[PDB]
Amino acid sequence: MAEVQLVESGGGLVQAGDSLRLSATASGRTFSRAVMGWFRQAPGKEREFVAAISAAPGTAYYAFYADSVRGRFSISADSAKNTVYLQMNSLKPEDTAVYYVAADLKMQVAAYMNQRSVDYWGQGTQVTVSS
Repeated sequence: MAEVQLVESGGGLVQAGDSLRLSATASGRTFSRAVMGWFRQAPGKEREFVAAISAAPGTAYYAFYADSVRGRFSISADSAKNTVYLQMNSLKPEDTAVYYVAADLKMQVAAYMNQRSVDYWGQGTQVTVSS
């Protein structure tokens, strides 16, 4: 498949209870009407799905959240700005991980994403939550 360079930003050291926003864009070649998602991974841990997003009619989007982040995280996107976002609220030490943006080109709508079906990964951005 064609080369695509996804780049995550926003990682940092925060405290339990804080909010932190992550963003992701492509460097050069990008997508249009792709199902985008966030995953996270601590060393030795399995890569975990976090949230997914895909375009709906007009300026609306479909979203889907893992149970681990329901009520706390929100995924959004800006078409013109070629960016996808993950607003993390009420962070806790168990959210500590490297967060990766993902694209799965077979999927048509936002839903649960299997890490093994992902076509493109970013390089990841470390999020560290101290108690």
